[PDB]
Amino acid sequence: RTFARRARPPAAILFSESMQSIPLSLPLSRTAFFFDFDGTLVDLAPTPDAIQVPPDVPVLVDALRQLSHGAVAIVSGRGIDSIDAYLNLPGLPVAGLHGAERRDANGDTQRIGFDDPRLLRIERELAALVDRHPGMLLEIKGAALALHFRNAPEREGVARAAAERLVADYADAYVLQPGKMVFEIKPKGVDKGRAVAAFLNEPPFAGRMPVFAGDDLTDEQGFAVANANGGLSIKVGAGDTTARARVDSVAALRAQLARWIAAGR
Ligand SMILES: [Cl-]
Ligand SMILES: [Mg+2]
Repeated sequence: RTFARRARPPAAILFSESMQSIPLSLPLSRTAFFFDFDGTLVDLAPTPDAIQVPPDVPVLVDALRQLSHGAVAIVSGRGIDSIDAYLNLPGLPVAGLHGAERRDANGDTQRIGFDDPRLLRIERELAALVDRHPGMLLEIKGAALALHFRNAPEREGVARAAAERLVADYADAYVLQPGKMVFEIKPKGVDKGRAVAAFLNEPPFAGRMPVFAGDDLTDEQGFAVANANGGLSIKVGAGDTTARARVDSVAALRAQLARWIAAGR
């Protein structure tokens, strides 16, 4: 009785399942761009509060957003408010906290897990943990927590055991997200891949070829969704990855975006 007629997909480029060379140019108005922030567009710093955002970063993101007609999103482990504090690009789509909060292109923000009483109990146990271990840093991120040990590398084992134990106590609601010198505890059932897939179901992203660039383990789920949709996944820096392309550094990734912009306008 009812049918499912599609319009020819606006994507004009498809990447196969193989390693790929980063293209010289992309049809910016038929491409969707998803970027991690720390370690991807900006260098990783000794602590989250110590990152340095060069002026090139907001200029390049905003030019890509103009030339692509809005199909640019940040998909970060930071909160949306933090991303806003560093880029100050009004109305930029942002998935923050690994997908635990998301602002769409209309400017509507959805959050899960904020004010959850279990997170406050987890936070209290981690606060006692970092009290006993100088050099560890507990970062409280709204609905998520980050247990840092970059300045206490000898405490990676105790950080892992504590975070794994607390997550297991609430395994129905929370999940562990390891990263570079950090263990993050975040609501279950949201991730960077799901956030990308949600963007790709909405204008202006829907139907476009997706690009996802990232540097850490959380970003592998973004690479997975970009690859499943025939797009271009870019790992920044060293490490095993499912990304189809790789660049050496934040500066080298920045240089790729700059070339795509120049080739566009
Ligand atoms: Cl993720
Ligand atoms: Mg990162």
